[PDB]
Amino acid sequence: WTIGIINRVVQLLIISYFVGWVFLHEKAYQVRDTAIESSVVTKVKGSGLYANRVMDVSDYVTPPQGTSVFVIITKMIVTENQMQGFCPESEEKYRCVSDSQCGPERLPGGGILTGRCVNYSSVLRTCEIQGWCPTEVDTVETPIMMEAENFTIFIKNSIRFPLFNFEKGNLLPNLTARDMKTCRFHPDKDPFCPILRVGDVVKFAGQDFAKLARTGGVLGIKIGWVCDLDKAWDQCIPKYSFTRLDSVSEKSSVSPGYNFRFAKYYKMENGSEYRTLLKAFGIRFDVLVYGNAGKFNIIPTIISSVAAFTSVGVGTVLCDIILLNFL
Amino acid sequence: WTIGIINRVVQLLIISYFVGWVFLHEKAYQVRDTAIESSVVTKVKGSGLYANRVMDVSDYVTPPQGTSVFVIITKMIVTENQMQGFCPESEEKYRCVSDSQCGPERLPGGGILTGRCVNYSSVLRTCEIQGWCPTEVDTVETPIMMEAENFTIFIKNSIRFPLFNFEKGNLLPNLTARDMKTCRFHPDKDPFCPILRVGDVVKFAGQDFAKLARTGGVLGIKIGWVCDLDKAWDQCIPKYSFTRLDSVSEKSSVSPGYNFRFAKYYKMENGSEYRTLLKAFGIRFDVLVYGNAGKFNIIPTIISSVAAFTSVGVGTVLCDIILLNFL
Amino acid sequence: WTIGIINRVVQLLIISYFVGWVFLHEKAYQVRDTAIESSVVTKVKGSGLYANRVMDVSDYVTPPQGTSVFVIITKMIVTENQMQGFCPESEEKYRCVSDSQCGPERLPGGGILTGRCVNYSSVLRTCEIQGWCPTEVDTVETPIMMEAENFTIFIKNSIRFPLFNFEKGNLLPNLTARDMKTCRFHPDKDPFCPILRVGDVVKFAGQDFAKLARTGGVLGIKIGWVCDLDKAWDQCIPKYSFTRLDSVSEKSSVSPGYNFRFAKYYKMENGSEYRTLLKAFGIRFDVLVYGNAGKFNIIPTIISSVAAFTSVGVGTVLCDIILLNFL
Ligand SMILES: COc1cc(C(C)C)c(Oc2cnc(N)nc2N)cc1S(N)(=O)=O
Ligand SMILES: COc1cc(C(C)C)c(Oc2cnc(N)nc2N)cc1S(N)(=O)=O
Ligand SMILES: COc1cc(C(C)C)c(Oc2cnc(N)nc2N)cc1S(N)(=O)=O
Ligand SMILES: *[C@@H]1O[C@H](CO)[C@@H](O)[C@H](O)[C@H]1NC(C)=O
Ligand SMILES: *[C@@H]1O[C@H](CO)[C@@H](O)[C@H](O)[C@H]1NC(C)=O
Ligand SMILES: *[C@@H]1O[C@H](CO)[C@@H](O)[C@H](O)[C@H]1NC(C)=O
Ligand SMILES: *[C@@H]1O[C@H](CO)[C@@H](O)[C@H](O)[C@H]1NC(C)=O
Ligand SMILES: *[C@@H]1O[C@H](CO)[C@@H](O)[C@H](O)[C@H]1NC(C)=O
Ligand SMILES: *[C@@H]1O[C@H](CO)[C@@H](O)[C@H](O)[C@H]1NC(C)=O
Ligand SMILES: [Mg+2]
Ligand SMILES: [Mg+2]
Ligand SMILES: [Mg+2]
Ligand code: NA
Repeated sequence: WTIGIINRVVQLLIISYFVGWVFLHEKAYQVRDTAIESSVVTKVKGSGLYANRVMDVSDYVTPPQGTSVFVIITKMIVTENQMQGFCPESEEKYRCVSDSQCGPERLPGGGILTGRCVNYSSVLRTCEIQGWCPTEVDTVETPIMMEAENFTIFIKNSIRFPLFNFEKGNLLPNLTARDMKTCRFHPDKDPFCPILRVGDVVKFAGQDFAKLARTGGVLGIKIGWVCDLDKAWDQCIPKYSFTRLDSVSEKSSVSPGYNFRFAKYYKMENGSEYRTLLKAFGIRFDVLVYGNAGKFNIIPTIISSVAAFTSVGVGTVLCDIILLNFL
Repeated sequence: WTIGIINRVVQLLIISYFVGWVFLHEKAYQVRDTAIESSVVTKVKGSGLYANRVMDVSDYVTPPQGTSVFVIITKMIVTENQMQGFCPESEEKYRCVSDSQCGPERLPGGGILTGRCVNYSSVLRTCEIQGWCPTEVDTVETPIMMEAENFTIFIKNSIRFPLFNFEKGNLLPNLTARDMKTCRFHPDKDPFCPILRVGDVVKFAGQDFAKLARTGGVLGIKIGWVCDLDKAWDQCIPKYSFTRLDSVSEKSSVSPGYNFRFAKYYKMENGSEYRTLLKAFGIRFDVLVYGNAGKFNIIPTIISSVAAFTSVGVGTVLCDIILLNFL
Repeated sequence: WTIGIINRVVQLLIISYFVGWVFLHEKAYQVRDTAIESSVVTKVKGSGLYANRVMDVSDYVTPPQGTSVFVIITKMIVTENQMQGFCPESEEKYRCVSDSQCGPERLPGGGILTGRCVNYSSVLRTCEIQGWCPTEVDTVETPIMMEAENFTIFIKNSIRFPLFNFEKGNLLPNLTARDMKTCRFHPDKDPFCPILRVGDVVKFAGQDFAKLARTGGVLGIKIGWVCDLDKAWDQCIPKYSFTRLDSVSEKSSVSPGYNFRFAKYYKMENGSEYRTLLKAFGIRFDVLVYGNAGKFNIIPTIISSVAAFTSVGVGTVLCDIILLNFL
């Protein structure tokens, strides 16, 4: 019967359409490159106020080179004019009653204990230590640079897909509403402006500057390079996203936030040495570049095609058995 | 007719050859690892002259650890002995006529404005600012360290393909014409010597040292690790390439080059604090490691094979219809 | 004969089992993501002794931010109070007999030669140089901070597979025997504790602290994220490994170990400038994050399936020919 080949042919057509849409969707005809070779250069603009002193970019940004990971310092704890000597440490966990409990077996990873149980103050007696005296007092409260909210991070980024040798940057003037310098990134109003506001990146991360600034944190400015290299070059476009990477699990057991120490090293006119020890809290920024590019290639196209052919060839036989048996 | 199976068999053979060469070419029988786990350690050698002072590696290289991204400083702008205070800023964009136009709404991302319109000089009246005084004057011209051309970057690089747990380095003495220390990288005369000359990397990048040095720039020393792990180990060889990553698009709207500030922090015998503010221009180097390794594996070999079988099985039927119909 | 379809059917079943186990093993039904987007933050705890001075984290860790690559300084060579001037260099390779052999053509990549052959000491006459005087003497022996063995590296790591948008961290309290702070990483007794002991990482690397400390070295703390995202989330677990990346090939020709210089910059009450030049040896740590995630996906499942179907369809025909011919 000719209805055998009309039923057949119709069968073939419908099944072929399903399969074809599925494969063409996922671009299974494409080899993919996922090893994006990115380079990132950043610049911070702004000046803040702290105590009775002004902080400029050289004061609160570290490292100064503009690497993919940098810190804006928002709050700091100063221990000025330390000198090598012996002094009672200030952290309660060094508490003692006798010099018997200041031996080497106590806090083995801690400081260098001299062995003397000495009176730090009238209310607390701690083991004495040799090292930078006086010891740090990391249990006070200090101001935070509010002006950090109005600082700007300018993110130059140049990427290359090496499989296809396709290199492009995120400085796209034909894709920004405003001139390069005047523009600021809004995920909707200007998604390709490379100048981000610190408070913005804080808010897209969905976190509060006051709290973050105080305790420190790690924000990720993610640069994504999903591209179809079958398509025109003007279509390989970077999409920015924002997240808080020091995300706070409910369990905790470790102090959240971000802080690190470093010293400004001075030497006396006398000759002896003395430093200013700084415990710094601020927002670390991690520009995380992702990308993946697809291109037509003879081998994945052939493999995808053969897969389609055979899959339909079986689909019509099983559809014939299900139809003929009618259940 | 036996000519049916001679025509058939010949058909089969030719088509099979085409397909086989295509698949064997792309090594479709291989699973590929593209997540190269690289570690890079660099060392700069050389000394330059600047003003009436000598710069050695500790003076002009930053950071000193030898990371994958480091800067050779070729020109710098010194603002010596800054102190916290009030002074007219020097940048014309702060110009004012009355203190009415030095309110907070002016240059909100700029410095900390005191509110006074003051006479910086007799020809320019700018808003006064609180901060490091005197302000910077970033519109002058200074010399550049020419000797930077004769500096050398020694690039130790150790990579590992984790899918295959295949780790190798780029220090290959059996692959260099000269002893390790005496050798210098030439893309032809010695493509595996890990000691590169700064001016060389500048020239392979195709850019002029004088200009670059003056304005700063970002060069990429790309280490490529394309390897067939089916093949012998002696064949996993690194290939170096060189490119300028701060490439200059015609549109511009942002100053090209590379510069960053940082301060040397001093404290008076009196007690007050004072810094030397340095605006640094130089060549940043970005060692960008790429690699991808192939290996035979049962699954991609089976999939590739099945693809070949079916593709020929259809190719001979369609060749039979085209031949039989003769058009 | 019904034995034709019993032999057939049995054939089909056995071959189908072989193929099915092979494909299901390699999870060929999965698309794989190998572009792990990781962020690493590290903290060092401990204090060491060096000469008659104490070193704390700000003194011996660099950079202080806690990046994926940081150095614990174990031994250092101090050249105190350098000043710009002219002096005979101390390295024997500058040896001369007359000022004729101190011209510009000698050691062109070396220092700035003045041109005078001068008597450094009574036993050695070297070319004079302009630069930081006195010159460095990098041929002496100094102590090493032994307490570095009892220091701890705490490795916070947050990863994201962007293809599947699957983000997880290595801080897993339900996976550690001990509270987060008290725990220490043992590859068996606690493989998910993020606090590693320096001497531990040295020993898992299989190297001796005394020797390493003295000469410097590069250790890699590898964080591996092999995960089946078909499987439950609690199964995406990080596995740590440890290796020495400045591995010593037998050929050598370059000094092993790890060292870098940097200067502490001071200025006189007089006004002139003078630095302390430090040649630092220590253990650099490279947290190298790898990961690869698999997930079921319609396209690789279809391709794998079709491959299986056709492979069995041919396997039974060739098994029929081998059986029928009986050899
Ligand atoms: C410091 O200079 C740079 C540096 C970079 C890299 C190194 C991040 C850069 O990346 C691009 C280069 N080319 C285009 N089309 N887009 C880019 N995003 C642009 C400049 S530039 N010319 O100053 O603005
Ligand atoms: C600082 O020391 C290093 C460091 C590295 C890594 C960390 C970059 C190194 O990488 C190799 C190690 N092994 C081989 N075969 N090739 C390499 N390229 C070699 C030395 S070394 N032994 O001083 O020259
Ligand atoms: C500095 O703070 C951080 C930072 C990070 C990243 C930036 C490395 C971090 O990574 C995780 C975040 N969330 C989970 N579940 N696991 C993690 N490993 C945890 C903390 S935290 N909350 O202080 O301990
Ligand atoms: C580390 O601390 C232990 C005490 O817990 C001590 O016995 C050991 O000697 C220390 N290691 C070094 C190298 O000092
Ligand atoms: C140098 O002088 C300071 C006080 O000005 C003193 O505390 C210190 O001990 C002196 N240095 C030496 C080595 O005596
Ligand atoms: C940022 O600048 C605007 C002026 O453009 C000002 O109104 C605002 O208060 C500033 N933000 C902070 C946190 O000071
Ligand atoms: C310290 O002395 C300098 C001049 O030598 C002076 O300008 C400065 O104001 C003094 N510091 C204080 C706190 O008075
Ligand atoms: C580099 O050294 C050579 C001598 O080997 C010298 O002729 C040349 O002038 C030097 N280059 C520069 C820029 O000084
Ligand atoms: C400053 O004084 C030191 C000695 O205290 C001297 O060596 C140096 O030359 C002086 N500086 C100048 C510029 O004379
Ligand atoms: Mg403390
Ligand atoms: Mg300025
Ligand atoms: Mg030397
Ligand atoms: Na197939």
